[PDB]
Amino acid sequence: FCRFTAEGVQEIDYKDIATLKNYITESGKIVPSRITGTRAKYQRQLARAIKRARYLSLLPYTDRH
Amino acid sequence: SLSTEATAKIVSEFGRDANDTGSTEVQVALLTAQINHLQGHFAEHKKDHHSRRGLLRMVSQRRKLLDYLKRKDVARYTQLIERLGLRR
Amino acid sequence: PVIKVRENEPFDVALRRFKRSCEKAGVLAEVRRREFYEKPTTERKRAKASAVKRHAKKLARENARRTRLY
Amino acid sequence: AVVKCKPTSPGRRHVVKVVNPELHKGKPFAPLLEKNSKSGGRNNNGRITTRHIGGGHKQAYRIVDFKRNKDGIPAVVERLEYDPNRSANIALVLYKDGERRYILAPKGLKAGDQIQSGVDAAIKPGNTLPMRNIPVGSTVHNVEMKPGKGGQLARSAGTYVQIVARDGAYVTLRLRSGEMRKVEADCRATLGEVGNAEHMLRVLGKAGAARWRGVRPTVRGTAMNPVDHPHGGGEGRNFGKHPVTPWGVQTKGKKTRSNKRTDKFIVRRRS
Amino acid sequence: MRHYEIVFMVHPDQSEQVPGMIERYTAAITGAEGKIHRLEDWGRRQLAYPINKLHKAHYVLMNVEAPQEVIDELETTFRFNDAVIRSMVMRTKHAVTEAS
Amino acid sequence: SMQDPIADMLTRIRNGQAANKAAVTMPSSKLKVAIANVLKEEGFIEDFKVEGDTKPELELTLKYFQGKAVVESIQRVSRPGLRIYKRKDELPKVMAGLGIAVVSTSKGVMTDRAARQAGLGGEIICYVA
RNA sequence: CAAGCUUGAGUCUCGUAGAGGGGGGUAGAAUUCCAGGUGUAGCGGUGAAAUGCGUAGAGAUCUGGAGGAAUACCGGUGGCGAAGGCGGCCCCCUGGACGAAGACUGACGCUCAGGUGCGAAAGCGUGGGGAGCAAACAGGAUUAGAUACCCUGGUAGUCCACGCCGUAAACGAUGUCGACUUGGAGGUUGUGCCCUUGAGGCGUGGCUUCCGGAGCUAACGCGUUAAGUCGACCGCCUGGGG
Ligand SMILES: [Mg+2]
Ligand SMILES: [Mg+2]
Ligand SMILES: [Mg+2]
Ligand SMILES: [Mg+2]
Ligand SMILES: [Mg+2]
Ligand SMILES: [Mg+2]
Ligand SMILES: [Mg+2]
Ligand SMILES: [Mg+2]
Ligand SMILES: [Mg+2]
Ligand SMILES: [Mg+2]
Ligand SMILES: [Mg+2]
Ligand SMILES: [Mg+2]
Ligand SMILES: [Mg+2]
Ligand SMILES: [Mg+2]
Ligand SMILES: [Mg+2]
Ligand SMILES: [Mg+2]
Ligand SMILES: [Mg+2]
Ligand SMILES: [Mg+2]
Repeated sequence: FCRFTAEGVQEIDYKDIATLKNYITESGKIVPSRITGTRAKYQRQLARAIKRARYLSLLPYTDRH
Repeated sequence: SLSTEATAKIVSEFGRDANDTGSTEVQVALLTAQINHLQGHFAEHKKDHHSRRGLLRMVSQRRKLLDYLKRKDVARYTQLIERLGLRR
Repeated sequence: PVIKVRENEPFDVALRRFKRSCEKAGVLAEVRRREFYEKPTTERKRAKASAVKRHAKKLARENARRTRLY
Repeated sequence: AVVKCKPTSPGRRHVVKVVNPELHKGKPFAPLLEKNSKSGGRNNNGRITTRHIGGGHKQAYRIVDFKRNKDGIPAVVERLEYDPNRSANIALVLYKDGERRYILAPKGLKAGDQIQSGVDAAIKPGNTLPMRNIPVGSTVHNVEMKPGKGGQLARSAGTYVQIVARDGAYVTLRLRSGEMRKVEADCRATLGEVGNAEHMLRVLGKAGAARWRGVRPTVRGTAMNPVDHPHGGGEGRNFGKHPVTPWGVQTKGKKTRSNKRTDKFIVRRRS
Repeated sequence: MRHYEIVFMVHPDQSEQVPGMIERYTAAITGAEGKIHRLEDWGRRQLAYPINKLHKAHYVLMNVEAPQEVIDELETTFRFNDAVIRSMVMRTKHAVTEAS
Repeated sequence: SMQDPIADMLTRIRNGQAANKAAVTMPSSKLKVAIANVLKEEGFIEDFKVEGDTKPELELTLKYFQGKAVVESIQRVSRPGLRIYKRKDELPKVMAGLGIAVVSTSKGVMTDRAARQAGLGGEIICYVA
């Protein structure tokens, strides 16, 4: 199934970057939920964390710096 | 936001019981305490036309509770407005 | 869309890999949609029809997947 | 606050008063007052050098401290007073040691605040410290041009100076005019922005309202005879000539700066 | 009495003074009657994009419980501290310890 | 909110018959039971029940003859917005007496035929045909 | 009128989801400009072209800097708000909604003429700011003309603070509040049981999308979020122009 974050019922943090790197493309764009399969409740948490990881320079804004 | 400590003090003050939350005096007292709290907010953020609309629901609701109390029991009305301070 | 050409291989396959990157990353399409400014109404209207006709295709499929034709 | 007067008289319709209730309503501080005599625009030769000056109301000079050469020793604001010689209100300041002084009043300074000067000072409005310690990109008034000179930039009501960059021993400043300058990094700079920013929104309203500020009437060149002004002449409102100053030099476009010794410090000219 | 998740980076040339700077920030909060729950010093890491320069950095994690006034004052100390770049402040989920 | 409970009782019955249901329920009152105690012996409705102790729920058992229903049409006349009282001499007649009209005389709730036979007039509650 | 009652209405406890509002900061991408380094003769634009920029060395490319505005991907017939409307991240002030289990007041209710408050965009006033777009305007084209569509430029304006303005196809062209009346396929947000067998299965709550039954009606169509069967108030309509 697409049960990845729905199994781990929690909040998604920005300091676990290995989990976050699964849900971004090669260029750094957030992957739409039509592909990953995560439900809408955790998509927003997953999206917000990435926007926090980018600020702390843990993830790249684009693939050209 | 009327933190639980402030709420729990007023109910025990005005209420007949320690669990008599919901009487007109304790409802009007809780509405009064929050309105006086919101004066310091709207005295600086004058362009909060959204939060002000929620304060006018508290002002009107308190007004309805006073009229019902006055029509029912005048003696209980005259003490409550005196303890709180309003109607002018 | 950075590509690193591997040990030799053919330049055509390296080119075909670079083209796939632009197709998959939407580099071509975003430039066209942002070349001119259309009003916010047109953006809301176009998404309305796009979703309505997408769902209408699904609702019109059930009227032909069981009805004999010839 | 600005208030519009009521049109009870023809000469009171168009009056806007800038009134601050916080100003001290009594007499100034006695030891910080000197005599100040008017001149009327006459130099030692007795001839009027600058025109349209004369009369007014008698004023007494107030010794406003510009250097602020007191490291440490924090001071408190006693009151804010009206200074006739300036556009900005002044502030009487009492130091913990005991001395009293007059300083310029920043916008965010009330009666009771604590300020000080020196490198050790903290970054708050009204405090003074050399540029090397002020963060780049800050708003600053009472800038010095030479270390120890005293302070000449951003002294009027509501003005300020931006610190754009820092290069070696020099600091680049964006001035209120629009100019960019390079002043030494060791010039002191009071931190903040000058107060009394309502000074603009003040219409005098009548002819005599400017006569008691010391401004005499201004006769236009076209209204004179040909001997008295290059415009002059005419039989029924003729001009026919390029505008000029009353001494022949051309106004309305012609530049006049010529220094050649301070052109090193001008990054870019006025916008 | 709020919870926070301060995370800031010191730029690597002054990374030798981080322990002598950590103690000062927790000195005020403890001195202002506030608790500290984590001190995860991530060490010298590498940015995903240069901060105008300076491809490396030195990361710190705090997770401090303190009154809001101290944190308001602690925020401006990071602003004027030259060695500190891109301070961050967060909120509740009170007690945490993970993700070194 | 609701300002007339009587038209509620009629509407529950009218909707029930049209929807072809067996029995309807509603909060009960002495006026609702009295009207039910009229339709029942006029043949329009079978037995009713007033079960309940603090929240009484008047239940009516509807009636049918064929694929169609019994109650042809039942409408409220003296609505709270406009109340109607009629004298004995000019009590109405529903379908030339084919149907019944419920009136509330000073002696109780009775059909218009039973009020003329008693010499009375009262508020006209409804026309049941 | 008096005394009750609990269903309507409301308060308290716990919790959840949100571009709901005000204020203050900080990022990264991109456009424009400025100062320089390489370097050549084209660049730009169109249906075609010309105006325009360029050997005074442009366009292209690299380094540094200054400014203003808006927030790619997430993004969704998704969410919130009375309506207008609301979209980077963080902070501190604040409103509303919903759900589980109970206590509490006990008709405290619905609608509302005159009033009062909010109210897109353009527009007005006084200060700022001005990158990009761009009414007006100028030139180049097409044209029989072209005060237009097309091209190269370009000021008010769009941005901020405080005041006016008070109108829109301000539109689900559908007033608010209650009651009842067969069904399906979904979206979003709570919850209490088993099979915490791990996915799951059983139901109950709140908003919301599409299709359709009776019924409604001029027909289109609406159809439990009615335009169906009904109650309580309010606003409006009475042939087309003028
Ligand atoms: Mg409340
Ligand atoms: Mg003049
Ligand atoms: Mg003459
Ligand atoms: Mg002459
Ligand atoms: Mg003449
Ligand atoms: Mg002439
Ligand atoms: Mg009205
Ligand atoms: Mg506007
Ligand atoms: Mg304007
Ligand atoms: Mg202007
Ligand atoms: Mg144009
Ligand atoms: Mg209208
Ligand atoms: Mg009109
Ligand atoms: Mg609209
Ligand atoms: Mg619409
Ligand atoms: Mg309309
Ligand atoms: Mg209303
Ligand atoms: Mg339908």
